[PDB]
Amino acid sequence: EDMPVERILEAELAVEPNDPVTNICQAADKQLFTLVEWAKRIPHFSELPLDDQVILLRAGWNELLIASFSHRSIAVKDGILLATGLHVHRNSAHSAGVGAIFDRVLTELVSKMRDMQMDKTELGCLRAIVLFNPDSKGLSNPAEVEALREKVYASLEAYCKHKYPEQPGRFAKLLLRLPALRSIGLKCLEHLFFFKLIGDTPIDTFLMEMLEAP
Amino acid sequence: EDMPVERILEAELAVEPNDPVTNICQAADKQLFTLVEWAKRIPHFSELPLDDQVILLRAGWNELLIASFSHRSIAVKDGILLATGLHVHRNSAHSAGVGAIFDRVLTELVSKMRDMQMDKTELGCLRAIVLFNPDSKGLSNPAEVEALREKVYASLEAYCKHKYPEQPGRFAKLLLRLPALRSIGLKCLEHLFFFKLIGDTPIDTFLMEMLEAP
Amino acid sequence: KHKILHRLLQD
Amino acid sequence: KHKILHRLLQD
Ligand SMILES: CC(=C/C=C/C(C)=C/C(=O)O)/C=C1\CCCc2ccccc21
Ligand SMILES: CC(=C/C=C/C(C)=C/C(=O)O)/C=C1\CCCc2ccccc21
Repeated sequence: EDMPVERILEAELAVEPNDPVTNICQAADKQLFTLVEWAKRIPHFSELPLDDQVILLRAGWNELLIASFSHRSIAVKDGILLATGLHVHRNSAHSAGVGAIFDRVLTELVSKMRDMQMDKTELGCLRAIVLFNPDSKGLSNPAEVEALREKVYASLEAYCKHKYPEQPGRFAKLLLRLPALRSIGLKCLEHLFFFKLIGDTPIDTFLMEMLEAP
Repeated sequence: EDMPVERILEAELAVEPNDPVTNICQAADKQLFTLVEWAKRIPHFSELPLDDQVILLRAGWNELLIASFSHRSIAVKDGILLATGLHVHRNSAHSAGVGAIFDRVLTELVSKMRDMQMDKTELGCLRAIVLFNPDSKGLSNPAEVEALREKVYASLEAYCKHKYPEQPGRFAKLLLRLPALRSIGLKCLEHLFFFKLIGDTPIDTFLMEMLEAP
Repeated sequence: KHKILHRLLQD
Repeated sequence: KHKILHRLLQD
C-alpha cells in the first residue's frame, strides 16, 4: 500500500545521473552521504523512528552501495565504474590483492545484471527491499519494516510481468540475486575491517563510522 | 520443464520421517550422507556430470542442512531438534559459546518458517533452489544449473498461489529467506573452521571432508 | 554514537 | 580429493 515504483525510480535518478583499494574506499565514503539522501526519498522510510532508520542503513549500506556501482558498471568492460568517475579494471584489482572478491562482483552481480538487462526501476526496488531488512537487530518494530518490504516486492512484481510480460520468471530471477549480494557484502566488509586494522589504506570519517560497533 | 513439486516433496519424505556443539557436529556428519541420497532424488540432479554434482553439494551442504533442521524444529519451544533425535535448547547453546549464531537461526529461520507455516513442499523447493546454485565456482556448465533453478522456482510459484491463493506474496516471502540462509550458513562454517582449528570438538570424516579446500 | 549518520538523517 | 562424496554419489 502506497509504494509506487515511480517514486522508487525517482530516488535513483535523483541521487545518480593509484591504489585501486584507496579509490574504492574514498568512493564508498562519498556515496554514503548520497545513500542517506536516497533513503529519504524512499516512501515511508523517513516516517520510521530515527533509531530504526539508523539500524536499517548501518545494516545495509555495503550491499546498497555494491548493488549501485555494480548496475552502474554494466556497460564497463572487465571492471567497474566508481561514483568518483574513476574506473577500476579487473587486472588493477587483482594487482592490489583483492582479485577474488572483485571477480565475484563481476561474475555474480555485474555480468548477471547485464545479461537480463536489469533496469533502474528494478534496481531501485531491490535496493528498497535491502533497505527494509526486517532481520536487522535492534528494530523497535520489525513487523512494520517487514510490511514495507512486502509492499516493495509487491509493486516490483507488478512492474515486472507488465513491463516484461514475456518473462514470467523475471521477478524471481531478480530476487534470486539477493543471496549473492549478501555474501559479497559480507566479504567486502571483512576486507574493510582488515584494511582498517593494517592501518594502511586511507579511510574517511563516514566510512570509518560505519565500521564501528556493533 | 519436467520439475514436478511432487517429486521434490517425495525427496523430503524419503530422507526424513553433553556439549551441544559436539552433538551438532555429529548430527551434521550423519545428515551429510542423507543429503546425498536426497539430492539424488531431486529431478535431473543425478543427470549432471559427477564433478558438477560434487561442486553443488560442497557449496550448499551447510545451507541445505540448516534449512532442514530449522524447519524440523518449528514445533520446538526455544531450540532445535537434531536428526539424532536430540534437542538443543537456546540456553544450552548460549552456555557453549554459540548463543549469537543460535539465536539468528531461531529468529531468522525457525520462527519465520513457523509464522508462515512453510510446508514440506515449499521447504523442498527452497532446498532444491539452493542445490542448483549457478554461482558455484568450477561448474562445467553454469547455464544448465541456472536452467534447473528456474524450473524449480517456476514450479514452486505455481504450487503457491494455487495452494495459497489468498497469499499472493507467499512466493516472494519464501525466496526472501534465502539471503538470511546464506548469511547464517557462512557464519556457521566460520565456527566449524574454528572448532577444527582449536582441535577440540570431535569432527567426523564426512564433515571433515567438507571443511577441506577449496 | 553514529554521530555523522544521525545528523544527516535529522536535516 | 573429496573421496567420501565421490563414492556416495557414484553408487
Ligand atoms: C564496501 C564497498 C563499498 C564500495 C563503495 C563504492 C565503490 C561506491 C561507488 O563508487 O558507487 C566495496 C568494497 C570495499 C572493500 C574492498 C572491495 C573490493 C572489491 C570491490 C568492492 C570493495
Ligand atoms: C554447519 C551446521 C550443520 C548442522 C547440521 C545438523 C544439526 C543437521 C541435523 O541435525 O539435521 C550447523 C552448525 C555447525 C556450527 C555450529 C552451529 C551452531 C548453531 C547452529 C548450527 C551450527
